[PDB]
Amino acid sequence: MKVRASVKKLCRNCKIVKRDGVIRVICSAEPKHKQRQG
Amino acid sequence: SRVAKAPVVVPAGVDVKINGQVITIKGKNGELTRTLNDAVEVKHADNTLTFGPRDGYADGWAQAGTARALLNSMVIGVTEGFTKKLQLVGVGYRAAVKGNVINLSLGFSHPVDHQLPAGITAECPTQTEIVLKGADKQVIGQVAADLRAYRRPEPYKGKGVRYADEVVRTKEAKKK
Amino acid sequence: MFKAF
Amino acid sequence: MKTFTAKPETVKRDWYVVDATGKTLGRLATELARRLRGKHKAEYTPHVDTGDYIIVLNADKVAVTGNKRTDKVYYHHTGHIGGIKQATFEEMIARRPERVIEIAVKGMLPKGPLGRAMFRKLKVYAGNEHNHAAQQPQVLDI
Amino acid sequence: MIGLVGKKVGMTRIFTEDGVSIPVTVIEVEANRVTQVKDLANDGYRAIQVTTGAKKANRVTKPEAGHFAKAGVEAGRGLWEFRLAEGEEFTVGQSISVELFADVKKVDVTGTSKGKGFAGTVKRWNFRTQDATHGNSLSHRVPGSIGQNQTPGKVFKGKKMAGQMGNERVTVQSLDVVRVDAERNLLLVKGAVPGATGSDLIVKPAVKA
RNA sequence: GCUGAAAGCAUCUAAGCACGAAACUUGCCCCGAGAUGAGUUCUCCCUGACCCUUUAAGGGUCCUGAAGGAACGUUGAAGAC
RNA sequence: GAUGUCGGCUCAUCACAUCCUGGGGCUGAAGUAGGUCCCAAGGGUAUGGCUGUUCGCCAUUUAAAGUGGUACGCGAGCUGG
RNA sequence: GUGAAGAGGGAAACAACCCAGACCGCCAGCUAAGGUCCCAAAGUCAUGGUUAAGUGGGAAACGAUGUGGGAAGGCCCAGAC
Ligand SMILES: [Mg+2]
Ligand SMILES: [Mg+2]
Ligand SMILES: [Mg+2]
Ligand SMILES: [Mg+2]
Ligand SMILES: [Mg+2]
Ligand SMILES: [Mg+2]
Ligand SMILES: [Mg+2]
Ligand SMILES: [Mg+2]
Ligand SMILES: [Mg+2]
Ligand SMILES: [Mg+2]
Ligand SMILES: [Mg+2]
Ligand SMILES: [Mg+2]
Ligand SMILES: [Mg+2]
Ligand SMILES: [Mg+2]
Ligand SMILES: [Zn+2]
Repeated sequence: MKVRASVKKLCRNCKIVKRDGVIRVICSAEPKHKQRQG
Repeated sequence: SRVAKAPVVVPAGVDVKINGQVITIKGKNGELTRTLNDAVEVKHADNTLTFGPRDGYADGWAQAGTARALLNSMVIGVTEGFTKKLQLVGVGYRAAVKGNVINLSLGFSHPVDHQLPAGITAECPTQTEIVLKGADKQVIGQVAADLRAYRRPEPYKGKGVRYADEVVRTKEAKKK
Repeated sequence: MFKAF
Repeated sequence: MKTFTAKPETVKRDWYVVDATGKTLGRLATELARRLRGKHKAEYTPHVDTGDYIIVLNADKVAVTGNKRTDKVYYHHTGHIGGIKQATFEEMIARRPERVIEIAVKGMLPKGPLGRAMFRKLKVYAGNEHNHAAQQPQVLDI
Repeated sequence: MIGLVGKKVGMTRIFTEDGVSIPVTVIEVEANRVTQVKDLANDGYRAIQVTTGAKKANRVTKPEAGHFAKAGVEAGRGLWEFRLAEGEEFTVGQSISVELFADVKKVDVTGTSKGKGFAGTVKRWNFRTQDATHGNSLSHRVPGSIGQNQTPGKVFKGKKMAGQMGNERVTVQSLDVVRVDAERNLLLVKGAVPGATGSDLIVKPAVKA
């Protein structure tokens, strides 16, 4: 997981989801995609 | 709120009781019970369970859908037992069932012993795979996760414990 | 005693 | 003529019992602080403790709005360097359910010898029963 | 589990056929007479009050002798308490001897340490001594700095300084029980224990386990 | 991570559950009721005459001197005192 | 009409932008060993040669020899190169 | 313009900001700024909305199916998404 201020869709399979008041990205195909806002 | 609109049928041989917010579903596979939140209103005025949001609650519509999904799975549970199949992959990976407790070998220096909850049952057709059967979809789902947690599937070779239908994205090891 | 330059 | 002033050796004091079950901590505290200071009495005097005795029951059942049931933090310093201690609302209820009321009320009462004396009339209990039946407190609803 | 009160008779050496020498502190544990039993319904905690030894009858105050008379016991050196877990019970006047430790591998020993009086920082806190030469002026073994100038402007609580050392309760944990001699009321424990010879001593089962 | 909607799917989360570190609260050790919110338990001691008016948690005389403590003396592996 | 400096010595205390130990996500992570990011301040966090030196270089160690604030902490505490 | 050479009330404390120029006395009243749950004088005041972050009670580029409102457009019971 790579943490950075800007979270975006890097590919089609990516999705943005809010879990605990923090925006993070979950990708089913490529775990490199997943990020957290911080 | 499409899920909430769809009613849930209670066929013959299934008994359902409503007492305020708590509901008790009974069937041939056992019994189940949970306490619904005050924001969801459930009625038993017909042969099908109907759901609606209680007035004054903003989350009622979204909350109503959860009750339909939860009760819909529960009625299935009492009629049929949810089944989870896990597969063991490895050179010397084996599983054994002593009853409420399962003994696994996963290359550890110590034995792995896991006890099941009262509402779950397990049995071993073969030492390379294990099957979990139960009435409640929640605990049975949790049991498999803990079973899978001991050795999550190995990326470069796939060895470990995995759901029977799981797909593992094998990755080739770095060359040179 | 002391100095400060 | 000179304005009337209350006499600490002639003031009349009566006992009350309050149930804290389901009451919001802050708004219950203000009423308790108002009563302990005697602001409701027509003979209120700033330099005389004219308040009444208050008994608080079910101190563990007080309610707090929002997410502060877990985000409310209580701070106190032991006096030693680095001796800063933390205690959330849940921890205080679990450990000492009675301190939540007194800490809230204590910060609402005046400061100084008179304020401490007024606090001494507050008697909080975690359970539903109290041993002060001899005082025959009246049921007071807030 | 319940312990016992003994006296530090001294220190001795125990030889073993294998050729190893075990330094053992000899502790004499006379009969321990229970003087009172503490109950939840009346006292709020479960414990037993015990006395050991004997003291001259001319110096037992009837407030103390009456306490002993209540339990039908002879006045001892002093009174000590031990907490009771769920499984143990005792009766007033019951006498407990050293065999209680016959099944105990490890024991806990507590007592008052030897009193060193007013001790300097070097002895009390292992402070490093400053230069004995090279120009040092009347500051060979003084504590030195004790603060950080204006910003704090004070000395923090708990600062290590010269003061009373020793003469305080100390507990030594996980002491092996070498031998129990119930025919002479003695307990042998490997290693040294706090206090001087003849001082009161409290022995309890090893809590550390 | 489980179940799972808002969003027919998906989703660790919004309702409801599980795991998770030398940090945190305990566990271990020491001080500790000046904790004036001054706590509890067990024993021990005292069961007389009167007198005055400002007649009240009043003052005073006689008798009495308990429990215990202190002081002094011999002293301590206790201690600057 | 006076707040005494660099460095050393002694004694420290706090911050976390963490050097070691602890828990994790990715890895162009086979393993061993690393890279990077996240959580974590509980403890621990070299002796010498040269130089007044801090620093630095060098020698040899260590799980590591952290970065800073505190009058570039500390001379009514020492030293005075 | 104010302080300097200006008190008083407000901004927690705070010469220069806001309100306002103290001849003396009063246990009278009405107001300014600013305020009315408690410390602490006055609304736990009456309506219609927004916020769930204790935002309010510090901070940007930038990021995000947070959530409320408004005006349009594409597809759509010839079956859309
Ligand atoms: Mg004030
Ligand atoms: Mg001594
Ligand atoms: Mg000199
Ligand atoms: Mg000298
Ligand atoms: Mg100060
Ligand atoms: Mg001067
Ligand atoms: Mg800890
Ligand atoms: Mg060096
Ligand atoms: Mg040389
Ligand atoms: Mg300096
Ligand atoms: Mg110097
Ligand atoms: Mg100085
Ligand atoms: Mg010189
Ligand atoms: Mg001038
Ligand atoms: Zn992606």
